[PDB]
Amino acid sequence: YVKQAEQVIRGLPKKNGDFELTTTQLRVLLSLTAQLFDEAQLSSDQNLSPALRDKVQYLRVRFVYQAGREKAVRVFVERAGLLDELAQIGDSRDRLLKFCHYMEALVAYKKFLDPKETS
Amino acid sequence: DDYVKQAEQVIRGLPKKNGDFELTTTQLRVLLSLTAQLFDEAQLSSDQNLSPALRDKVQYLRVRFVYQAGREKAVRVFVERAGLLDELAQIGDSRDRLLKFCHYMEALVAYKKFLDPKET
Amino acid sequence: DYVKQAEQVIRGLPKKNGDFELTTTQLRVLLSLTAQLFDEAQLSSDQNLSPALRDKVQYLRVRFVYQAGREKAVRVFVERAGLLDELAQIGDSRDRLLKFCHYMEALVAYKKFLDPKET
Amino acid sequence: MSQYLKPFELTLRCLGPVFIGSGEKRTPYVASTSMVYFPDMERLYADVASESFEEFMMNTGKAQPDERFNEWIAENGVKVSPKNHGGYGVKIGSIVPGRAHQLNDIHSFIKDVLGNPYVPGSSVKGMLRSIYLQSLVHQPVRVPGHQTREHRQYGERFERKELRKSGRPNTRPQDAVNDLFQAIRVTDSPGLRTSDLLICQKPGTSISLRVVVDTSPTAERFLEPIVYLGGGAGYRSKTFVLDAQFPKIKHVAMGQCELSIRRAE
Amino acid sequence: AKIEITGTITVVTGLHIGAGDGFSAIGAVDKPVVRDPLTKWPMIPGTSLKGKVRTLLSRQYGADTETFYRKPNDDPAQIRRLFGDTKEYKTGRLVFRDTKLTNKDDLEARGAKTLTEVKFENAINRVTAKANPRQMERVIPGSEFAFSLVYEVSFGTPDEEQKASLPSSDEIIEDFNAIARGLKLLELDYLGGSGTRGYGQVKFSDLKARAAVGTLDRSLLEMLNHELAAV
Amino acid sequence: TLTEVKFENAINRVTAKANPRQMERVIPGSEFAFSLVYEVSFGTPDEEQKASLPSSDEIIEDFNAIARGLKLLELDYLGGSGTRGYGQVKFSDLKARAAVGTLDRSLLEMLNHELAAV
Repeated sequence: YVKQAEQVIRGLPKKNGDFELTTTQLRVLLSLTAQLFDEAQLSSDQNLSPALRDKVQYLRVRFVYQAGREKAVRVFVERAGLLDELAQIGDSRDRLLKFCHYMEALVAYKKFLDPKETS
Repeated sequence: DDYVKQAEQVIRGLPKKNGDFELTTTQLRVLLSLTAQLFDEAQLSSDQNLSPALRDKVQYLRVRFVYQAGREKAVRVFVERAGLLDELAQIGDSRDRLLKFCHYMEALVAYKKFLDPKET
Repeated sequence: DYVKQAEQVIRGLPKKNGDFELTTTQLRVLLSLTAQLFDEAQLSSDQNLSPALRDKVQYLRVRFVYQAGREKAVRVFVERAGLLDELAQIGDSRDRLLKFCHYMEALVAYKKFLDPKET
Repeated sequence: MSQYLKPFELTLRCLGPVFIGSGEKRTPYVASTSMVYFPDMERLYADVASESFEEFMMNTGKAQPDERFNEWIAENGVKVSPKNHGGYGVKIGSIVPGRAHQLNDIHSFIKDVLGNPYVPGSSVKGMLRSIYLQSLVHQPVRVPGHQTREHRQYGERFERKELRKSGRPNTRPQDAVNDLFQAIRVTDSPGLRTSDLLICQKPGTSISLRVVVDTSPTAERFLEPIVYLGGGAGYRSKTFVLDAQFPKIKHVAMGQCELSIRRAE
Repeated sequence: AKIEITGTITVVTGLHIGAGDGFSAIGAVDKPVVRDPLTKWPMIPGTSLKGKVRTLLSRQYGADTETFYRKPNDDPAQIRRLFGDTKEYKTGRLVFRDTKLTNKDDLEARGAKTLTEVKFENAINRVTAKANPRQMERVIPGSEFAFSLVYEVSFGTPDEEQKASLPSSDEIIEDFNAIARGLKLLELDYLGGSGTRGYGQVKFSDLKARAAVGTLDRSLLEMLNHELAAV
Repeated sequence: TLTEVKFENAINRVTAKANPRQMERVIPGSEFAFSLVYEVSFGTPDEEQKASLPSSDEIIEDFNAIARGLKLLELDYLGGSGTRGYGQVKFSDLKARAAVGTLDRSLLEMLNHELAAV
């Protein structure tokens, strides 16, 4: 869903002259999801062993709790649709990676439309 | 074990009468900050089955929830919906429930704040 | 003219401080993997992509824009040479893929050449 | 010490009681004639090898507070007393009461870790925030406005006018950086004995404090008085020259302290 | 040549050192406190402890007549002799540590349980008749970390322009006086930040010194302790 | 998460303005294994001292150089962010071991005596 990453930036609030989210707001996300799927690569079996089916469930606690912050994150998850496909993960390894590959495609863009001028 | 899904609906069982909340997060800092302190060392024990020095320590967390239940009617329906004092009886058996209970408990804060503004 | 016009843009990027602000050390993660792509793009017999590799030209594609935002010289260098567009119209075959692996090779050799670059 | 900075002290003796709220509440305590027994809750579950009344701690309903919570539990085989169960207590004064408009549940002061209380450093920094702007306005500025949005707002737009004058060439005055009121440095008060606060329906305690004047961010007269703050302090003790904002008809027609200069070290 | 400064630090007030984002961020308020990430005990970072001593010393060891010391690389050369800069490429002779909590098996027996507390504060802002809630967090003032740092002297040469920039047994005492007046105001200023709120006073007990490696002057390291024991 | 994001801040005393910084470290309980091999060190000399085999007395000097190599290293740093407190390490369970060779019995247990002196 790499083209969706260009699409979701067409809805986030930039009318005030600057941007609302950063990578610092979603920083605690990146200390978990990047730690997550790099334990999914070394997984040799297709179905997730129970040691990390709760770790992806650990994230789902965090994401909506992180979504309970200021309205910069309010637009972000629902225009990305993170949670709506994050419950689907619990069985197989493949789109778990493409879930992370989507947000890695996302966070490479969402603060990275000119944050130095903040534009 | 799937009680993280249970926290999606048991938060909606809170009686919200004005249209607004009535059990806001601000009343809960004497609850959710004290379950963290036992949790940080519960994992630190290598032994699965607990010591009697750790079985008795959860009991203070139990009676402060019934002090809050006698204090506030919102906590009294917060407990008996999600069954906190019900799961806090056999929590002296082993830590795996005690791990799953606080894991359940952390999920109760989530959709609560998802419907709350939280501007600082 | 794709194997020469990489010169008027390797000139076209400006340095006024005396030294070229785009270091060649700035691309050692884009160009340690684009080798590994090129080493198995050419081993492919078919004209179209393999199914395990059209994600690989996508997985590389976000690393362009991720290391674009992480710096300020790469922030303007990539779209001025237009590697987003040449990666946009590349998903069909290896016809434009091996143009890309020599378009960067036209640009790394020029950037080595138009610098003092002691080694 | 340093050249931009000297130490200073001040007097703080309260004569009326001191109550600063902290979002904490006490709930059924023993509301009897001579004893207000505040016990240890940790010791009531040590006879399990229990369940006399700790099942009724949850159980309450449509009933009035302080009816049966203390006249039932001691008549069993519980053996409850001070120095045998433990805990503490602040006792009642004169009235029982019997007024009409008994004693309901009681608020909470701030304590440190053991029930040992203190006057907060933030309030005694906020006490002098109600002094130096407030005193020498003596035309004396007013609080002009009809609606609640513009009744009290002149405490805001005047607080950044002659109070933020540190004056760096690269920062605005009217924000957090250019303050000159950041000269002195309040230190919070230590923890005291248990029975210092008394029950009120709204006393000669010695409190000292360290304040350290500073002249670092400024680019001596700052130090230069029976005002009432610390509890129920009224409607004209918070800012300079609170009835018109709430709907009340008569707008159209207990914390005594002391402060004086003391340059000890 | 290495000489370690044994110590112990005890807090007396609330301490809000370091908020950021929250390593755990589950059970804390929006303004958290740093913590030992294996065990979640509120440590002390070695950055602000160095970030206080360098910024207390731009008032007594300088800034005499409207000299800002506007960036701390413009420090006097005694500060460069202890901390270091890019001005002389020196390694620095003041290596701190990161200090975690120590009296976990003492604080629970002295009646404190929660290991930190959210002291509720007000913000009485007179706009539309309100008292604004805010919920900053303190630490228990009966909590004791540990303390250590080492001084090191390159007795060959620590620089390049001269073949000798070493300290002998004469330069150490002005450094310990800069340790004395370094930690002096910090005994009555806030260790952390968010000042004018009653924060961060600490009392250093047992601030002795042990020689790590080498042979030292027997009289020296104990009269050096006077500048240690004074503050 | 196996790696923290430990923050920092800059304050410039022109205007006391906050500029952040993040120094990701290791977890402070992260134990690593630690191996190294010594040898009987038989010289391949440019110098004229051909076939100069080090005996045990030249060997037993080096274990003090192993001792004082790491004794100060426990006291000193390993990593970057210099002189702010990162990298106090503690070398534990140090043991030499004749993996291959003809070392005598008396020597190797005394070579461990320098290893405990740190």
